Amino acid sequence: SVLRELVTYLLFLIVLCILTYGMMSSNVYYYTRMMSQLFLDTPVSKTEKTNFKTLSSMEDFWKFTEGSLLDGLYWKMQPSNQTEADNRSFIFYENLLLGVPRIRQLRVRNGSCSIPQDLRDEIKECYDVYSVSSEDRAPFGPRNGTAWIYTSEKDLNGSSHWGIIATYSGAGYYLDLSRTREETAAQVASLKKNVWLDRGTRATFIDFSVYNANINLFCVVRLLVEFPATGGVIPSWQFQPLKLIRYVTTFDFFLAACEIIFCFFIFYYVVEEILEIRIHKLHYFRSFWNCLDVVIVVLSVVAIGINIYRTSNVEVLLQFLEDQNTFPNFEHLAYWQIQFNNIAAVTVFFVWIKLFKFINFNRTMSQLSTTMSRCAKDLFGFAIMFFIIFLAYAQLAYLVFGTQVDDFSTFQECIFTQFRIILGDINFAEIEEANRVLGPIYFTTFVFFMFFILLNMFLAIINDTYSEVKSDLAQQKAEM
Amino acid sequence: RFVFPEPTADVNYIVMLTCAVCLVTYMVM
Ligand SMILES: *[C@@H]1O[C@H](CO)[C@@H](O)[C@H](O)[C@H]1NC(C)=O
Ligand SMILES: *[C@@H]1O[C@H](CO)[C@@H](O)[C@H](O)[C@H]1NC(C)=O
Ligand SMILES: *[C@@H]1O[C@H](CO)[C@@H](O)[C@H](O)[C@H]1NC(C)=O
Repeated sequence: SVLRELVTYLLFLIVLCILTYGMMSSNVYYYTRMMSQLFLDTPVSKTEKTNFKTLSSMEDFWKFTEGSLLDGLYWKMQPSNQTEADNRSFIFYENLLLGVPRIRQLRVRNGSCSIPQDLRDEIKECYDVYSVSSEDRAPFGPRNGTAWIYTSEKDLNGSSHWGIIATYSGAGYYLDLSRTREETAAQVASLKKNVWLDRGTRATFIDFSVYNANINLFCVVRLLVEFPATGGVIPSWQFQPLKLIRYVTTFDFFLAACEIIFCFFIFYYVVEEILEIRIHKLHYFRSFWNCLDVVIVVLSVVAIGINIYRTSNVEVLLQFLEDQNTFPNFEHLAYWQIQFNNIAAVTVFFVWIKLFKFINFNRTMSQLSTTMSRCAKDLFGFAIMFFIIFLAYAQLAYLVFGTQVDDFSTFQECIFTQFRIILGDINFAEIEEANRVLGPIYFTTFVFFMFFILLNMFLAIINDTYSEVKSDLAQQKAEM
Repeated sequence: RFVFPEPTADVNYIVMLTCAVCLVTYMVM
């Protein structure tokens, strides 16, 4: 009754805002910033100018590993105590290094591709692109330890990654380093001496994590280097600040109570929705305010399920706390945290859109909603044509400039570039030096057509219906 | 004689385009 629902929606808004206030804690951006600056910005060598973000060859990777990586991992021991044996390393005198970092690689098999018979004399070795069906599963080199022997995915407790080029599996040839620099450096030097990264390697992962006992917040660090079949090196990274020891302070108890209240609110909403649908209005879908309700309920249920799943499955931390000289496997937790963050973000976005149902109090706000509702159909009808022409331009750009410009290398990238052109955020250079003909022609025709015709058509469509609605309301008011 | 073959990960655009065209023509017809 326009008041029973308004109050319980403002209460829902308050609960949701409280939930996201503690979820997005302060002094967390600086933590990730410091880690990123330490690892991805330190030059690989004093005489070198390259860092992890600009790796260019397999020889640069070896310089980075036994180099700027060990400097940031194994910090000084701050000697003021007995230092009985192999004292632990605090990365910033505050960040504890949990367990020990792990390195691993994924490679392919020599007899993978099929070179043509025409020139089968000057071509002796070949390795296809990475795939599960074309993976090496045999000992190579000095088949001595675990760095030269395949170990299945189930034995590493790993999972896929979905990198830049392909989706890499969880198996491969791995090695767990040591807790001190003087031993990890020796292990890496031994790996480099007798070649470990051959021409058949396709990917390399380095993983570790930190605690930072000051503010209780774990952080998992993963660095990936991809070696495509065509040569080169592609780096990628992720730093996920996840939390596992929630209930330590009273504010966490408050957040738990807020989560319980949120669950009760969601239960009440789903019960009232099903009660409405069971008897009243068996069609129920021609309002645009009920699809939003079911979307919100579904997203909230998914978020609650994900949260329960990733909160009950925290036995990895318990296993790690038994033996602290082993690699802590905290990748699934980070993946599920990312998924939960995305779901929470979209739900929070849709609630504020739901808020629109109640801003209709005065007459001057009724005509705007009436105009929007009346013009939505025509706006969709013209947006269909707008998107068709936009996609035609995008596919033309992808087929023409998609191999040289690095801004049209993918269909998604073409779409993003064409949206950025509307912003006036384009350089006009790589297009013209890519092709002096059909280069500027495409740009000029796109700008002219899109901007003038379609933007003015949208303006005309909105303006005509707004004027019509205003005139109709004025005539009705003056005639009554 | 069914095999359940090709555990490989690849995409063949010819078949997908042919099927998409054959469905779109029906949808517009
Ligand atoms: C790879 O296979 C080719 C023939 O398929 C052979 O000539 C070459 O010696 C092999 N290389 C290695 C390292 O086994
Ligand atoms: C290979 O294993 C033997 C085992 O006795 C060891 O002595 C040797 O150092 C190992 N070589 C390596 C790891 O390169
Ligand atoms: C993988 O999971 C098993 C099962 O608990 C565990 O014993 C093992 O330490 C984990 N890690 C590796 C590298 O096997």
